[PDB]
Amino acid sequence: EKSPQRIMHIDLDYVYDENLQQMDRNIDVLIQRVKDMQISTVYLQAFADPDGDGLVKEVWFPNRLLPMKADIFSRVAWQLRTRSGVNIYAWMPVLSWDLDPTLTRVKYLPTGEKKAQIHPEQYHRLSPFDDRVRAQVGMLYEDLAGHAAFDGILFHDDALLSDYEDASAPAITAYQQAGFSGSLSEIRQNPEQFKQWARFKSRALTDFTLELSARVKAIRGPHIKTARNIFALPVIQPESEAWFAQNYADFLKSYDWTAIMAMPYLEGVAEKSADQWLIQLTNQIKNIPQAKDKSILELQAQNWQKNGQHQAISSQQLAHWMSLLQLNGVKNYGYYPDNFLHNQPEIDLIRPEFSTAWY
Ligand SMILES: CC(=O)N[C@@H]1[C@@H](O)[C@H](O)[C@@H](CO)O[C@H]1O
Ligand SMILES: CC(=O)N[C@@H]1[C@@H](O)[C@H](O)[C@@H](CO)O[C@H]1O
Ligand SMILES: CC(=O)N[C@@H]1[C@@H](O)[C@H](O)[C@@H](CO)O[C@H]1O
Ligand SMILES: CC(=O)N[C@@H]1[C@@H](O)[C@H](O)[C@@H](CO)O[C@H]1O
Repeated sequence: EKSPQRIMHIDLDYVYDENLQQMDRNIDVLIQRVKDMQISTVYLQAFADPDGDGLVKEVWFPNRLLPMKADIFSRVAWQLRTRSGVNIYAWMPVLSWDLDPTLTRVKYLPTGEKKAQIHPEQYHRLSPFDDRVRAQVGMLYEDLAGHAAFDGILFHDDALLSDYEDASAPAITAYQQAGFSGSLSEIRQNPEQFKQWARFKSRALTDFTLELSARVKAIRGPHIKTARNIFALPVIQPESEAWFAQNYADFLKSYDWTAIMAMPYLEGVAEKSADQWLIQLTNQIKNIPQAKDKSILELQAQNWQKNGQHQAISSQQLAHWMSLLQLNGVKNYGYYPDNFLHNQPEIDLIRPEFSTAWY
């Protein structure tokens, strides 16, 4: 993969239309847009997400376990790879799949409550400590690998656990067999075990993704690249691994690419403070030898609302941030999401700061 990496992170929900002729024209416009952008890589959504409700119910490829909304991942992928000049990473949830109800869900232990529960503001994750979950998610990745050709896998940011998770019964068994003492409440407040417990969960998530990678590689071959989205806080505030179960050094060792969600508004940073936040992030990265060479900084192109009506970030603002990254010595970056239907971000404003081939 030739340097630098410039990544468009693309949902196919926009492309989908019940009218097949319209969907055809949509795909054509998308392929041309990516070609015109002249960048290196597309992270391409393989799952449907029409409602943004943190749970995958349908996918864009034929498979054994979930409804196929439309057979379009493979179709878009091969055209992007041959007409638009990009590598394609299949973007897949790690855990948040609407599978058999008897499969174990991740739960958290609420303060003051005895029974573990599912938090409504979190991804609706299956538990990585349930071996049948591992098998069935494995089957989904195998079905993707068998039907479509691509260059890499992007593991979704839903591979995370808080310091009150996973409280499910199979997770409890896993902790017990690993030597952890007492209840989840006791472990997480034990000075001598809570850091080890955090690391155990981080390793469990990573090991699960590496199992999935191995299964895809068994089908498509060894050259398949891996990437995983990491939240910004585990990078800039490493103690936060306690409530993310993500470790930046672990990512850098385990994956070809660590896709950092360099998204200040997502993190609640004020508009007037966002640039400084990004500078501090890049400083932290540059202080770890060679980290920047295996990291992609992923900027946000929408400002997401709990309300649900997301708001676009101006093309000028996105270009400004891209310029900021370059000026601070960061050459690998991209953005999420892209909206071909409205030329948002505006290709003519973004290319000068995004395409190495510009002017
Ligand atoms: C935070 C996040 O993932 N937001 C995405 C949004 O950018 C995208 O346009 C929409 C359509 O797929 O789905 C949402 O989930
Ligand atoms: C509110 C809802 O139905 N689902 C949300 C989803 O929108 C969000 O992307 C995810 C991660 O915060 O958490 C889920 O619980
Ligand atoms: C069958 C099932 O899992 N139902 C849960 C529900 O009990 C919970 O209140 C809600 C919180 O988001 O998430 C649902 O998935
Ligand atoms: C507020 C803060 O800075 N960090 C908290 C952490 O102390 C807490 O244990 C965790 C609970 O899931 O939520 C984080 O946001």
